Amino acid sequence: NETEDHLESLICKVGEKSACSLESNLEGLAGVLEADLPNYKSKILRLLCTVARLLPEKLTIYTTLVGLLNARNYNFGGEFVEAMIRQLKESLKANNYNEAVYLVRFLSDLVNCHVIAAPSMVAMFENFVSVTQEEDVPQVRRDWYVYAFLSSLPWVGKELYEKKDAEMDRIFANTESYLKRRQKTHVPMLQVWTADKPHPQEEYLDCLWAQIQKLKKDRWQERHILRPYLAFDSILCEALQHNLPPFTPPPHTEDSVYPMPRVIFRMFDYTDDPEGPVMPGSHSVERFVIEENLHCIIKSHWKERKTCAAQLVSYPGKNKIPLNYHIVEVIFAELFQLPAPPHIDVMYTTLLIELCKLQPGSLPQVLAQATEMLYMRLDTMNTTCVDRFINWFSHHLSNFQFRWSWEDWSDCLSQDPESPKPKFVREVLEKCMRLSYHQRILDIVPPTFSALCPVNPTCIYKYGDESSNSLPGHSVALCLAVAFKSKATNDEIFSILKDVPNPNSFNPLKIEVFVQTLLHLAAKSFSHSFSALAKFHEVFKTLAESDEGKLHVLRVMFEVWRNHPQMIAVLVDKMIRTQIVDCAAVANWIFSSELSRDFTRLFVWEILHSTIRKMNKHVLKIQKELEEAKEKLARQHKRRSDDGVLEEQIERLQEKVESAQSEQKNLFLVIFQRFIMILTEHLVRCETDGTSVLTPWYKNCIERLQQIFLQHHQIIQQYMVTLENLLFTAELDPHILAVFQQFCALQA
Amino acid sequence: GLLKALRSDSYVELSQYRDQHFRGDNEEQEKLLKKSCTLYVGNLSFYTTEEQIYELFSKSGDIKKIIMGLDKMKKTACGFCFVEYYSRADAENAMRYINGTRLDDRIIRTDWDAGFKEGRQYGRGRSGGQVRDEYRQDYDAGRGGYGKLAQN
Amino acid sequence: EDDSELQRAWGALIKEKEQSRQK
Ligand SMILES: C[n+]1cn([C@@H]2O[C@H](COP(=O)(O)OP(=O)(O)OP(=O)(O)OC[C@H]3O[C@@H](n4cnc5c(=O)[nH]c(N)nc54)[C@H](O)[C@@H]3O)[C@@H](O)[C@H]2O)c2nc(N)[nH]c(=O)c21
Repeated sequence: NETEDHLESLICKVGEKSACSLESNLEGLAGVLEADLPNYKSKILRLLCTVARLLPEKLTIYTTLVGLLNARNYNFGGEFVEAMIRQLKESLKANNYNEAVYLVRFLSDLVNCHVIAAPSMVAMFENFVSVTQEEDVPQVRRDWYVYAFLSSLPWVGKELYEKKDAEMDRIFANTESYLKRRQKTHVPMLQVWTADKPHPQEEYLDCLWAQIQKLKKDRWQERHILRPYLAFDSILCEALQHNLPPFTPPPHTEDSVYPMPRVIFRMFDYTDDPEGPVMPGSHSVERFVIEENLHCIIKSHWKERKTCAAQLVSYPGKNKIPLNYHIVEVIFAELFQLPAPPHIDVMYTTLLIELCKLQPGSLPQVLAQATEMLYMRLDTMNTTCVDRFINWFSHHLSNFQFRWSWEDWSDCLSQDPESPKPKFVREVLEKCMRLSYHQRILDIVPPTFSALCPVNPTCIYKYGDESSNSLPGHSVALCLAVAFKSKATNDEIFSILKDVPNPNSFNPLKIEVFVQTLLHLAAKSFSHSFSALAKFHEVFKTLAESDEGKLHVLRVMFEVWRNHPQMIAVLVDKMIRTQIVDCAAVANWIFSSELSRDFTRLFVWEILHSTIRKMNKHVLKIQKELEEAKEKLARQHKRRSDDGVLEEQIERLQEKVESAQSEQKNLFLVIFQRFIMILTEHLVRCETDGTSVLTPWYKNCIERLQQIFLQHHQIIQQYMVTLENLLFTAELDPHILAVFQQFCALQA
Repeated sequence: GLLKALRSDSYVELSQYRDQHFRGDNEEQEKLLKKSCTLYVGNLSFYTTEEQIYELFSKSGDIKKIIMGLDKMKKTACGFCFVEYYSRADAENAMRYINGTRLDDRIIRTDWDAGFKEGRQYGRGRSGGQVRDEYRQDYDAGRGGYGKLAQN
Repeated sequence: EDDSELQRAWGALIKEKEQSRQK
């Protein structure tokens, strides 16, 4: 164990900033490993493999190290190469592919260290590219194979071209032929910005191909990647080269899942920093290397924010670059990447806070500039990305005493109030109020912005003292109020609710009066509302037996609490959890006529996504319970064989999981049906009226449909068949069907 | 296997604080902590309402419950609370990220808990407030004012 | 662990922005 922990720490120490030059530490580490070679061969091989798989940002270093070991022990190099091939095959079979990319890159860089012969790796990359010639195969897998090839190229391209220029040219021709005839249907769904200026959000494969071509035009002369092995030009040159075995890629299987396509998040230019080192161009492989290294650094240390910030700040490079701008750009790319960020968003905001703390003289200005540029380009930003931006900016301001030069954004006052910029400002102020008190937000915005401030979060009771008595249900409301103040029981509340002149089993006036009084009396805190809802839960169940009752309860709750959207969301959450209203009722309420004015607000879609997440978590929980029961049944059966009620319980759990899956299917079907209905209604109205179809309402609605698809692709891949057969058909309007087609191409 | 440096998470490790009124040994307390989903949030302001905490901590995952820190006698907010999540992952994320973040211009300290039991929502301080409030001497407006020792 | 330095930096930055707009 001591030898194990020691060796691990030792192998993971190389790379960290040290007084001794990197070359000296590498040589010492190689010598130490060779010294203990004959007793820990397998351990050393496994440690090096896992380090190559889990620390891509340090790639070159470890690469060199292997070469140094190969420069002394040929057998070690051969065994290590075989282990790498085996690990890569395991990763491909394991359906994880980022590790496969990192291992392929490690192998590619091993060529520079004179560990692997160039011709063998040229053959391996030839097979990679020839995978694009397969028939009846998802485009995602061909895309990934070409991506692995082109991403390995920045590291071993010089050597491969110098050794096998003809075969490399043929491989490039095949890659160009493939890239010419690719499908770009998925791009608009994933682009953060639809605008072509000032920075197109080009597809990742197209961007990488452009950068590789620029590098090839530059005679493969790159100026960023560290190449420690160069310092050992002598030592590494006398080493004998190994030959890879003919590598055939694992055959496509129906169980195979491939990484989804991504769009490069470009938002900075060299002109944005006219004082620091020149920023590498968008179509320069240096930019890609920097972005990938920073993404890997974030992924490795995504848990601890302080360590991640320290590592990001101290990212080394052959030539100086504007590190602050690169860090901000990659962090925003992670936050805004679609379908979902690699990690949680609160992590990104806190990491930006920590980075600003680490570098308080430069980074805050870069963050302010980035925020201003993000605001300026709001006219075409994705609504999902707009929500993420709103949340991040609200949290940032909350962390910095809600200080900002709002006057710089004064241009949003003049234009339409529903437009992306004033809408973003309103939603940001609403979130800021959510993280503070209403009066605190009125004191920070300049008086000219008062129109965009949030409304006071106060309850609206229809049966107030000033309210007229003509409204039916005033006496009953007063009686219910006094009963509530008297610590009433459910039976006597039912008794008082007995006397209601039913306008029509389901009474709308009864539900209205009850819910209004209950919410008004518990309109001081969330705890009070929770206690009142739970205490009178039986009344809710009795009055909300039917779907109409649940919809009316939701409508009345919205009417009472419309200036306090956080209260709406919390109350809906509690009602769903308590089973007062199902998820279908909430989904129908979101598209109800009452919420047409608030349809484009962020809290509505937060509520919808929270309900979907609740359903997903419920299904997962019941599935986990069923799996645990089945596993314990198998364990008991095997133990008994080695030497009735449980089967009934298993069948009951199977029934419950089947019901939960059916409920999830119904929820998603209902949501898609309502989205289709609203969008087709708008499109028909625009066609008959001869007006423009691209309006803020349409943009928001279509982007929210896209948001549902993107967030819950993992669960909609199951319903794919019924979605294609019932909702999304040929007869559907092309505008709406485009979202479904893009979702289809996302993982196909 | 997996690199130990990456597996490190210093923001989620158990703190040196242990409950003083718990009926049990330290082994059982640690067993409860290792699977608990409840977090103690401290250094709040007396005027920090439940809604702001709900927002800040629901930003890091779904919340099961929130219990404000009332005073022992006056029954008013004391500057602490308990946030109970539905899963351990959300609580871990809250410790990783919400910890150290500002809420109402105050640095919020988030710590693990052994769960909530009736009577834990009141400050153990003999003056009705929190022990730190009773012992502190610096003027903190968000915490009512001077420490309870200064006036009496 | 007080980040007053960062707070002062942000305050000065926003003050400079406001002054530049005013001028
Ligand atoms: C700080 N904290 C409080 N809770 C919970 O909040 C409720 C009321 O607490 P409280 O605010 O009444 O203080 P206690 O913790 O009861 O007593 P504490 O301050 O820990 O006692 C400190 C001991 O050191 C003594 N002491 C001696 N000198 C000093 C001093 O100079 N300053 C302070 N503050 N204490 C001193 C003090 O009198 C006492 O004997 C209860 O549930 C608490 O458990 C916490 N829960 C978790 N999970 N993690 C925490 O960090 C945490």
